Amino acid sequence: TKTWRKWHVKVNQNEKRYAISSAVAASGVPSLLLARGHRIEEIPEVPLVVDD
Amino acid sequence: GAYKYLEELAKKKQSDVNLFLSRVRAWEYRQMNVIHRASRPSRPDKARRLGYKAKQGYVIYRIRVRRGGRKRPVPKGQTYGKPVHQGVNHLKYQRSARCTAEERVGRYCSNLRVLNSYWVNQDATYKFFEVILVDPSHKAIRRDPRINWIVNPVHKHRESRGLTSIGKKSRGIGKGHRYNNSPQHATWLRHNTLSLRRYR
Amino acid sequence: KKQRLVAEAEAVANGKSAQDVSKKPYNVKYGLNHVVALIEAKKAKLVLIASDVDPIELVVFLPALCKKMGVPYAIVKNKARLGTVIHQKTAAVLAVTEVREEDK
Amino acid sequence: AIHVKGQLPNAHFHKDWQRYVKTWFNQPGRKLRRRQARQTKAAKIAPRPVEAIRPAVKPPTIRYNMKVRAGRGFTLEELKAAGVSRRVASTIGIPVDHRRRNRSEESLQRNVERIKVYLAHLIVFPRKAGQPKKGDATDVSGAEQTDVAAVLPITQEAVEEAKPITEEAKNFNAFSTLSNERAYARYAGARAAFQKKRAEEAEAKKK
Amino acid sequence: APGLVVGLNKGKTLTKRQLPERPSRRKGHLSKRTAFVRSIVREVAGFAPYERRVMELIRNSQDKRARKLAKKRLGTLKRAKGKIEELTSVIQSSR
RNA sequence: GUGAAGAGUUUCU
RNA sequence: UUGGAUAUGCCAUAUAAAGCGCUUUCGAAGAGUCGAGUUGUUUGGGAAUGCAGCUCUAAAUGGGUGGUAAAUUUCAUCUAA
RNA sequence: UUGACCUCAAAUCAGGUAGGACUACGCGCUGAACUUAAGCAUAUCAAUAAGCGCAGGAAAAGAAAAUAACCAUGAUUCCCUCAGUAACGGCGAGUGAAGCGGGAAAAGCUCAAAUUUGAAAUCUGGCAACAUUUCUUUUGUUGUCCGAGUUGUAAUUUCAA
Ligand SMILES: [Mg+2]
Ligand SMILES: [Mg+2]
Ligand SMILES: [Mg+2]
Ligand SMILES: [Mg+2]
Ligand SMILES: [Mg+2]
Ligand SMILES: [Mg+2]
Ligand SMILES: [Mg+2]
Ligand SMILES: [Mg+2]
Ligand SMILES: [Mg+2]
Ligand SMILES: [Mg+2]
Ligand SMILES: [Mg+2]
Repeated sequence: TKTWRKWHVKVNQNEKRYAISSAVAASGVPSLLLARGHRIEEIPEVPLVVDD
Repeated sequence: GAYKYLEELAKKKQSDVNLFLSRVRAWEYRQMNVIHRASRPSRPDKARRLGYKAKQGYVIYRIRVRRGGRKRPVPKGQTYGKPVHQGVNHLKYQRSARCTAEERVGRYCSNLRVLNSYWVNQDATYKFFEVILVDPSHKAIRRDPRINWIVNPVHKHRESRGLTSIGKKSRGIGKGHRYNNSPQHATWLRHNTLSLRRYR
Repeated sequence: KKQRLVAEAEAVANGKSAQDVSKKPYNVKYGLNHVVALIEAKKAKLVLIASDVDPIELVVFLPALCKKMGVPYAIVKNKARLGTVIHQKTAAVLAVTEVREEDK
Repeated sequence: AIHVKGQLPNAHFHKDWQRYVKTWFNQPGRKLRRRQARQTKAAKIAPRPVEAIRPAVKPPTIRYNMKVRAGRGFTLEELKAAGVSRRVASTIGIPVDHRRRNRSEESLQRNVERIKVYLAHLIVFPRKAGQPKKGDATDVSGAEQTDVAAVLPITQEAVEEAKPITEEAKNFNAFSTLSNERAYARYAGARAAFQKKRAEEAEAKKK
Repeated sequence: APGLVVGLNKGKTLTKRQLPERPSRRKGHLSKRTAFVRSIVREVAGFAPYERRVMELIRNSQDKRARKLAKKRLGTLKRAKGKIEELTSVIQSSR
């Protein structure tokens, strides 16, 4: 094994931003939160926003 | 003053005066040791312009160096390789004979620092040089801001690393397109190092 | 020189400058570069060139330079004898620029 | 052996290249080191600007002479015309380039204006605190480390948005002018050598 | 100076101005003191043997032979022509 | 390097 | 630990050294080195890129560079040893 | 006869200094062949391995005898780019830089060549005193004398002048 194996992977900036946008949009969907294992059965609202 | 006259007269190496003086001095030099101390510069104007000063701590040494090429020192002309490397006779050392003069005087005066050197004479067998040396332990040198730099340990045996005037010439140190091979090994390293970035 | 300087110092406190208490010096000029300049400027009345300057090129041009400038010159024995005049071990050359009226 | 589609291979890997492989695993470390050095330097020279003011110069060659960029230092003529001695220039952060010269008034005036703007925004502290002298300032209280690029940016050259089309422009023949001008330069030497033969070999006619 | 990129006086037209004197470009000028020193040195030192040979060919009106010898001795023709002119002035200086 | 003869301003024995 | 502050409170550094400013006449500038040939080596450097040996050996607006050898004439740029 | 000067010696003379080691990185010298060319000699491997000299915390390089050919640039180094390009090459196998542009960092200078000549203005050493300290371990100051130095130590200048 050599150190100059490729360790890091480049993603296009726009695809990275697409991915984060999708991830934030998914956080607004109660079914996806429950599917991903979050115990959110009792929270009042999704998205959940608290005071400053 | 006299220095301008000495500079102009030193350019006339074919004149009757300089031819005669060269003959007698070359004979005198051949009578003493290969390396010997000079009481004073034989060329005071040349010595000053190369950094010499007439104060304690500056030393002049004279040395003669055999002229001609470098015969390959292999046993019976036998090189054990390809024909491109079978040459023995018409080969040349990459360092000047002046550089060798500095090297040998520097070993002879291992407490001193080689400052510079200049040609003084030649016959068919030898070239004669005078090597200017400085004592880094002498107080007159250590308190002098114009020569102080040479006390610092980075200047140890600068002649052995090609750092004198003739050493940098033999290394091909220069500016611009004619010296692209530059410091050779460092330049070679820059061109033969594969640069593998974190592409992320 | 030390005696002259204490005189100039004493006279520089209540009187005028060092010029008021010291006179113009009359002495032989020495130093090869200095004497060469004097010859080129036609201020040397007489130039005495030592006969045994070991790297001879230091003075080999001096008779031609003196002849060209019309300054009298002589080649004399013993750089060592010339040096004794000026309180040094040796002197390659000496020059007379000015001499007092009694020695003209 | 070669039998596949594509470019004939060219790979320069016949030396011991693995001996001199340079990796970049220290790239974020170097970036952090360099930023920390800048922060250390800024706090040390404060309130002086971290960057010295630089002249604006035109890059050489036809590929870049339409642009403007920072140069090394101000010329001796530029410093002279802005009333700054060359020995004083360095003491107040104005670099001196003894090599560059002003071949045109435009380069000179542009950089003289940069120096004048620098001097007008410059607060020189007195050498002895509380004893202001000539060329110094008496309101040093509001002194802070500021960017020179915030005050004196390098500005690219602007344009004429629109202008009338004159009858001279309408009669101009751009392509023919380019062809003629190239031909005139091309055969200047033959014309000059011809002129010698036109007026010299005729001299024998006199006698 | 048409302001084009082709032709004799091509290029953008700006306000031309006089560049200041660069003292480094004074090199090669003959100072009066240096000329005096060289005349003295030429008196003390003589002429090099090839210089005497070239002057002899000049004195015998062998102008091509002098040029061939001076170029052969000094390398280039440009240095030869300068040397032959200098030695010609010497010859006429003695006349 | 320094000197002497000889050869149809020179360098050869 | 005068690095910064009123760096106070005070040492007493501080009497003669720099800045621009008109006019002149000036303005020394590195040699067995540069350069030339040739041999070897080296370079991507091609009628020689650098280095080195040997032969020849400079100049004073001279000299170097301007990537095709040469002669001449210009121009630009630099200012070696 | 002595003395001066020059040149050259000697001393367990007074005081210093060099060598050896570490070699990852650095500056040089010297220097292969295996190998690739489907053989092989030029070429390549490689201005590499081995051999030798010499340094530092970095080294080397460095304030243009540099670029360019522009509206010009402006010490050095390093990165990206130029570019697997111009070019070299049994023009085969193979090899292969540079100017511009962007960026990191930026900093500039010292001599030799000058008559101080109404003043060698310069320097080392010894001795003494007085200070000083990472330190009784360090580092200087003054006086005096002797040496060095005019075959030139200082001072104004270094071409940008
Ligand atoms: Mg250096
Ligand atoms: Mg120079
Ligand atoms: Mg070799
Ligand atoms: Mg094979
Ligand atoms: Mg095979
Ligand atoms: Mg085989
Ligand atoms: Mg090795
Ligand atoms: Mg160490
Ligand atoms: Mg260094
Ligand atoms: Mg310079
Ligand atoms: Mg190669």
